Formats: sequence, C-alpha cells, structure tokens
Amino acid sequence: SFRYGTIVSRFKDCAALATFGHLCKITGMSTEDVTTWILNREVADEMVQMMLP
Amino acid sequence: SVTVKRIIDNTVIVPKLPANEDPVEYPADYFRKSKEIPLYINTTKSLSDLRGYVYQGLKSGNVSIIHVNSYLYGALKDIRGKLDKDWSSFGINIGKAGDTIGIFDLVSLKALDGVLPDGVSDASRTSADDKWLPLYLLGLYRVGRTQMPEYRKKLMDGLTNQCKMINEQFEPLVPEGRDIFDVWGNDSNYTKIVAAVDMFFHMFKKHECASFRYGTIVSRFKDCAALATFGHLCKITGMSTEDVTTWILNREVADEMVQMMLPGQEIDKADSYMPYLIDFGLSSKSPYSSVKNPAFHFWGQLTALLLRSTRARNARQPDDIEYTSLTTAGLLYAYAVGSSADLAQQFCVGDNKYTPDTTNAPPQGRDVVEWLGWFEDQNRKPTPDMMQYAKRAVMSLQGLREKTIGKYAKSEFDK
Amino acid sequence: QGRDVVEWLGWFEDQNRKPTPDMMQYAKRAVMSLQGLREKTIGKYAKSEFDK
RNA sequence: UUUUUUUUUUUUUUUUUUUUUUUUUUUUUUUUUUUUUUUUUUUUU
Repeated sequence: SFRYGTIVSRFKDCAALATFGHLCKITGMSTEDVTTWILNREVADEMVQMMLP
Repeated sequence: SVTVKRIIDNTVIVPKLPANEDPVEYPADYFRKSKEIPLYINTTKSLSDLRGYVYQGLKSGNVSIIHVNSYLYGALKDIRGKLDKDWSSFGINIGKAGDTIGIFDLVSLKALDGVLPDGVSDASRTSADDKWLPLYLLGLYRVGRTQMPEYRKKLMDGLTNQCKMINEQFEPLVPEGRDIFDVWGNDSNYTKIVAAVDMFFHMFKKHECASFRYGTIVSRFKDCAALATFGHLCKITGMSTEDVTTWILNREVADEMVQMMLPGQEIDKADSYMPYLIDFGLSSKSPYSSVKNPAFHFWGQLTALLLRSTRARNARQPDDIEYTSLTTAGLLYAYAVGSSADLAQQFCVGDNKYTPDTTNAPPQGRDVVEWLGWFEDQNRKPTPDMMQYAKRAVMSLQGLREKTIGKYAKSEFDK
Repeated sequence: QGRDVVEWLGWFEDQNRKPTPDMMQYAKRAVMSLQGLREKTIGKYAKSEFDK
C-alpha cells in the first residue's frame, strides 16, 4: 500500500517510451510494425536514441 | 453446436456461462405435500386487552406484529357467510350445501409464548372493534406495498374508508419509506390473515364486512402480472385466447406462455387458492410474474401500447431479453390489428350487407399465416407504412417515466 | 438471410471492408436520444462515434 | 534544472441489485369537476 504516491517515481520522465507502448495498444500493431510507420527523419532519430541496447 | 474450435491453431474451446437454477413453484405441486395451510396465531389470551395493545402501540411506536395478528383473529372470528352452493379447491374441501363457514376455515395452530406488556392494557378503547380497526390493520398492507409519494395518497383513502357509520380519525404520524408497518409484509402469518380475508369476501361479495376487501385486494394475483397482461391483450386486441396464442412469434415468449398455462392450476377457477399463492406461502417463486415472464411481458405490453393502451404507458422494461427481435414482432401484431378493423353489420330491417361484393398490399384480416407470408415478401423488414403507424402511435405521449416500455417505444419509433 | 458469421463476413467483403451508410444510420438511430450519460462510459463513446 | 495525461495501479471497474415483486392500477362503487323550477346576449327602451 506504500506504492500509492511512491508510484510516480516509476518511469519518471520516460513519457516518450510510454507513448510508444500506448501507440502499439491503440493501433494494435506489433512493436516492429509500428516502427516501420515512422516517416520523419527526426522521429527515426529519437527512436534510435530510445532503443539503444 | 456441440463443438467449437479456434481456427488459428486447431484447438477446442468450450463456451460456458454460470448456472441459474432458481426455478418456479406451482400452487398444485404444494398440496401434493401438505393438506393444510398453517396459521400460527401465537397468543390466544384476552381479546379485549389486545384491542388496547394495538391501539396504544400504533399511536407512534413499535406495535408488535404478533399482537395485531392475535387481534385480527379475535376480531374477525365472525362465523358469518352462508355458503351458496359448494366450495372446493386443489382437493381441499371447505364447504358444502348450506354450510355456515367463517373466515378462518383453514388451519389455525398455536405458537410461541412470549408477550410484551402483560395482561390488561388501558381499558380506554370502547367496542367500535370489528367496525373499523380491522380495516386499518389490513389497510396498512396496501399502503406498505408501494414506495413512492403515492403512499400519502393511498393512506388518505384509508382514513376516509373508516367512516362507514364510524368516523374517527387517524393513528401514527411517521412517513413510510419502508420502516414502520412495512415489517408486516415479510410476516408469513400476517399475509395469511390478509389473503384469507380477501378470499372469504371474494366468495361473499354481498357481505357487510366485504368493505375490508379494499386494502386486502392487492393480494389477489400478487406476482401474477404476466397473467394480467395476457388478459389485457385479449381485451385490447379483441381476439380470443387461442388466436392471441398463435400470434406469439418468438421462441422465448412461447416457452413462457407454456410455463404459464400448465394444465392443473385452477387459474380460470372462480374462487380458488391459486391467486393467493404467494401470500398463503404456497409458492416461493411465482410462475406468473413479470420477472419469470420477461419476454412475454415486454412483447404483450408493447403491442398493447401500440394499440392504444393507457396501462402500458407505464409498464416496466425488463432486462436480458432480445429487444430488437421482440419489438419487431410486437409491431407486426399491432399493425395487423390496427389495419384490420372488425367492422360487421349487427342489426337490420330486412336489409343486410354481405361482404363478398395492390401488390404489396397487406393481408385482408388477422390470420397469422397470411401476415407471416406478407412479412417474408417484405424482406423480413418492417415497411414504411407500419413504421409510420408506430410513430403516430407513440408521438404525443407525454411525461413518460424512466425505464418504462412507453419510454422505450417513443424513443424507438419517434426520432 | 440469417445470423451466420461466414455469410455476413462475405457480405462485408463485398462492401470493401467498410461499414455501409445504412449501417451507420442503424447505429445513429440506436444512439440518438440517449439522455445524460457520464464520462468515460461506452455509452458516451457510442453517441460521439455514431451521432454526428 | 525541470517535467511536460489537473493519469495512476492493490484487487476492481451498470452513481446494478436479486428476497419476492413491479401501471406513483385498483373498480364495492360509479364515473359530463351536467343537471332541470322556469330559463338560457355579464340586452335594453
């Protein structure tokens, strides 16, 4: 129960990652199939940055 | 239907929903086990004292239900009522030729031994016993049934009925909302007293004390609304019980009808135990309720409405029935009766009219097969003419309540 | 004719996988004249989607 | 320097209750919030 309030530290300012998950569940597409619909240079860039191994 | 399979990987799934027993219980199938109906009149001590016990108790406070029961049995112990011909129901004999049977000529049996105040109360109250006090105690069962501001409009008609060569006043003061005298409804023995009062005076309509009936009337056919709606449909369509039966066009309405028309139930009998099946504790789940006839209730009451019933306006819309399928059925029936007027000459002066004298034109009369054939040829979809009939029927209905069939019907047909 | 999935899917095919204008009117009718409905319900969702 | 759901987790998710019911229906009645004595412009000479 100590989680209520301690929960907003989890993925704190990792919102971009969260919208990638969300975009998948809405389009219902695979993670890779969503990746292939990225059509702007600076959106590809950010994706590369977000996915570094 | 048995086997269903997931097509992606050829594996067998079995679809299943939770059980639902809670089955019906017929009047007849009860007297198969017991021959009597137990009336547990607890205390049988001092009848004059009880009159004061209930009077002072009702005058704001917690009057015991055990008390009033003991009172009512004492006050209504009039062995009046000259039996006209013969009285028998479900095998139990009650009357013969010229018998002088009273109102409690079904079982009495003594019970418990715990009483409240002890002995002689306040000798304050005169006779005026049987004259009005029993009417009131029975009259609170009528008022107790409801739960909307209609109470302070049905209790108003209680007080004005205790003046028939009487004229007194009132008793309690607290608003209802289920708290005061509403406890009594769930009393097996109290309800049994009310049901035996209604039954006695349904037979002895001419009797002086038959005024007790109004207040105890709401027990006759309690939880038998579906049966009432079937009668109403016959009256409003003008068709016979057989014809109406043939106009059932949904599988689950048919089932319900069959359930209701079980052969050995004495439902068409003049003076039977059947209408008091609930309050005499003969049944824990009426076969005849709206709850157990939801498809039939909706279908019957929707048609009734399209045909210009004023009752139906305010009927409850049930849950978990096929509204779409049911509604289009009801429409066909109403449209058919509303088109085909009966209209035949009845009287003459040696001068009669004889009836024998375009393509998508509706059938001549009110035969199901003719209309069924016509609906097929209409692509199994309701015509513009019948949709316009349904509109005209529902528009200009005013102030219809939430969750009624009237609200459903205006909303469906008058966009 | 009936209520069979294979059959209705084949008819949906014939309508290049997009809902018909009669279908849209059907759902329109089914949702218009729904009264006060609260936020984040499938009621609110359906009226927004089908009543415009 | 931030962060950028006036999002947030623990299950959950009819401002759903099942006890039976369900016309804010009771009709014993009886139903112009008609009534009789003419009369029948809130007409006058």
